[PDB]
Amino acid sequence: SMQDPIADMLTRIRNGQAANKAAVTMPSSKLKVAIANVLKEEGFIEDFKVEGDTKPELELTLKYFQGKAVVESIQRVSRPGLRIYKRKDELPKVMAGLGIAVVSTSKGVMTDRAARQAGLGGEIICYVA
Amino acid sequence: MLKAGVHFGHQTRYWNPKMKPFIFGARNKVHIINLEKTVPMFNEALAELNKIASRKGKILFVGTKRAASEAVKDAALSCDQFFVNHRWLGGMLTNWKTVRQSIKRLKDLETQSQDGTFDKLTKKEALMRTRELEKLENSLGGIKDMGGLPDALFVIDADHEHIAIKEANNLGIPVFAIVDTNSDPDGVDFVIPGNDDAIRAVTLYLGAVAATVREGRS
Amino acid sequence: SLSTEATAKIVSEFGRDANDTGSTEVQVALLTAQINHLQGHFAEHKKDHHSRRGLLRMVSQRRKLLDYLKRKDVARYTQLIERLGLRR
Amino acid sequence: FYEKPTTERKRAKASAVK
RNA sequence: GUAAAGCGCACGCAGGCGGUUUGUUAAGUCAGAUGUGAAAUCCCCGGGCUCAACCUGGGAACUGCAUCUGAUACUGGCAAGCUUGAGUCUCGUAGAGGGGGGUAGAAUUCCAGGUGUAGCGGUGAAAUGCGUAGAGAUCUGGAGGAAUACCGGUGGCGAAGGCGGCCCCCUGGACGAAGACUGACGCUCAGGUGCGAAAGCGUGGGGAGCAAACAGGAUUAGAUACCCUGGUAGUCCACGCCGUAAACGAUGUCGACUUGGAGGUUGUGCCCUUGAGGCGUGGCUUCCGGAGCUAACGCGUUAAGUCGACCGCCUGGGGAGUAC
Ligand SMILES: [Mg+2]
Ligand SMILES: [Mg+2]
Ligand SMILES: [Mg+2]
Ligand SMILES: [Mg+2]
Ligand SMILES: [Mg+2]
Ligand SMILES: [Mg+2]
Ligand SMILES: [Mg+2]
Ligand SMILES: [Mg+2]
Ligand SMILES: [Mg+2]
Ligand SMILES: [Mg+2]
Ligand SMILES: [Mg+2]
Ligand SMILES: [Mg+2]
Ligand SMILES: [Mg+2]
Ligand SMILES: [Mg+2]
Ligand SMILES: [Mg+2]
Ligand SMILES: [Mg+2]
Ligand SMILES: [Mg+2]
Ligand SMILES: [Mg+2]
Ligand SMILES: [Mg+2]
Ligand SMILES: [Mg+2]
Ligand SMILES: [Mg+2]
Ligand SMILES: [Mg+2]
Ligand SMILES: [Mg+2]
Ligand SMILES: [Mg+2]
Ligand SMILES: [Mg+2]
Ligand SMILES: [Mg+2]
Ligand SMILES: [Mg+2]
Ligand SMILES: [Mg+2]
Ligand SMILES: [Mg+2]
Ligand SMILES: [Mg+2]
Ligand SMILES: [Mg+2]
Ligand SMILES: [Mg+2]
Ligand SMILES: [Mg+2]
Repeated sequence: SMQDPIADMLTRIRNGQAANKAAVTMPSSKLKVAIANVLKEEGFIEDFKVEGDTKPELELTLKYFQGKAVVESIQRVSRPGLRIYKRKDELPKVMAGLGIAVVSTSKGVMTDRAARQAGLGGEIICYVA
Repeated sequence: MLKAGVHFGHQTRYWNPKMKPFIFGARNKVHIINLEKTVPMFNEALAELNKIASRKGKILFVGTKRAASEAVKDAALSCDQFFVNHRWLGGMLTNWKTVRQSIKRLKDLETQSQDGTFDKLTKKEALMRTRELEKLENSLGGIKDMGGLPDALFVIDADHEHIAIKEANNLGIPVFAIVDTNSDPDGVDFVIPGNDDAIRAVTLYLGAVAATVREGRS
Repeated sequence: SLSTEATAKIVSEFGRDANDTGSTEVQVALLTAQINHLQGHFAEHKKDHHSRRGLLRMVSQRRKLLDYLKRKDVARYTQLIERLGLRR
Repeated sequence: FYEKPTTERKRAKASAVK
């Protein structure tokens, strides 16, 4: 949190999912909003909304198809003190393509499939499955 | 004042955190269950029970409570189904082979009593044996009719009779239990936010389910 | 601890306006005044380790504030130090 | 020692009160 | 945490990492192109030795480096910002927090006086010891040193080690209500610096009680060993050194997220505080226990659960935390 907001939001999502919480809230930021949009686009979450202007807050609605959680696992990849960058020809694959790996390329934040299609490398934010 | 609107509730102070949304809040120092949001799920359970009774399923009743023993025995005899008036024997479902052997032994003893036990050999020893076996005959009043293998259960409590719920879950038998406000709702797949006290309320519930199952065969 | 009157005088003399207690210059002035006041007490006693720990804490805080002020504005830092006679 | 008996007595703090 | 492994604790330089908006910088990063990366060898498709080994043609590869052209979401640099992190100001609260100086009561020992007279002390039983030059007992004065019964509590404070009579002077930290202010000023820290139980050492004082060493008694054929009577350092003070503990919660520091109950201890807001009470909201702290974790024990919102930053440490037992 004080040093890794991305890891903090990922941890919040994991804890909320394990605790069977309808939704979670966290401080909002541009990178956090982009990550939330990417997750929603892939169906990992229901919806995200930002409330407030001076101190914006990001609220994410978790999804449960059945009693088990839809987000089986979420793991940070690139963290402060150890940055991970991959070329377009060696992008990581999650669960033999069944998972989603968040990649930040020069065109923004997108799934690994989009980066491979666009042939652009970048920073691996995290693995989601 | 509907059927579920008569009882006041239960779970005075200590509560199970699992069923948080099923409690309206704390009123008059005692928590109140979501009485308004109780009739849909119960109706769904009744519909499921009717579906089960469509095939004439072997749905059982648990009467471990002395106060409710007759309250559930009347419904059991009205529906001519199986019931457990006395303490639920551990392993009745999982160890059903032992129960089958016991009921077979009881049937053999009952059949042979009229011929051999009465006066063929002795009477004093036979009288003592009959007196000893009368309690066994009283036990397993309904479950001894057929081979068992129940397709559902209607236990009146969860925390008190968690053994039955655990056995059903192990055997994958759905349970239409009226979970108490302070019990564990994880075991029961058809949790009903009802009440355990107010003998009149539970009597009305068992009467209603008996009426529904009676006409559930179409 | 520093008296209320002393704190008010320090704020008035260093703060850019009323209720300017949060300015870095005011904080540095209060810390250095407290350090100067406690120097005599420590010399008199010389065995108050717990109070010496508190003195060290305030000295470290003042050094950090001075470094931040120097990084943010050289003119403000160089004027404050000569006014307070610090950084020998 | 004059201190061990005190510690032994204080050990019984958790006997049956808490 | 208990198998090897969290420095005794804290502060802090270098270093590592760092909240949120924009602006452009294109260093890291990414995309393309160019030059180079010897041949042989490895790999793919073929060919020639009757097959194979072996030889051989063309590729691929050589994961690298340098230069140029572009993208800039992310990280970094530069310039402005923002207040949530971190701090300052105002009021009040509890506290064996620390340093210095006073003073009070009980008790032990010693000195002296009165009354009184043969024992007292000790042990499992004794003896050494004290006593007729009068003990012990009791009383009445005085001297001295050390420690603070009751309160006292799984109570409180302190970073740790530790801190208990009462009062005064100096002084540190923490917490709560409501505001105002500064605007990332932050976190962690190898070396470095400081603190650090008891024992011990150097100098000079003090010395009631206790007590290593030592003496004697008893026991034994004789011993040693517990036991008894004494008793020197030590224990206390001022300064300086020592820097070691099962210095333990065998759990490094900081931040975020995650079902619940029963207390204790300090705040504070509201309802008739009528009061003790009810309704809430903070800080610290004790016990049970859910998910989760764990080899199990067990931990469990004060995690040993889910993560992030940094530091320290460990990889068989003995040798050995020993030798140099
Ligand atoms: Mg104070
Ligand atoms: Mg060990
Ligand atoms: Mg430690
Ligand atoms: Mg530190
Ligand atoms: Mg540093
Ligand atoms: Mg930096
Ligand atoms: Mg940043
Ligand atoms: Mg570049
Ligand atoms: Mg390139
Ligand atoms: Mg080559
Ligand atoms: Mg930038
Ligand atoms: Mg004090
Ligand atoms: Mg104080
Ligand atoms: Mg002194
Ligand atoms: Mg005296
Ligand atoms: Mg404390
Ligand atoms: Mg401002
Ligand atoms: Mg060090
Ligand atoms: Mg000492
Ligand atoms: Mg010596
Ligand atoms: Mg000495
Ligand atoms: Mg001496
Ligand atoms: Mg001897
Ligand atoms: Mg002795
Ligand atoms: Mg002695
Ligand atoms: Mg050590
Ligand atoms: Mg200790
Ligand atoms: Mg240790
Ligand atoms: Mg053990
Ligand atoms: Mg526990
Ligand atoms: Mg462990
Ligand atoms: Mg070894
Ligand atoms: Mg050595």
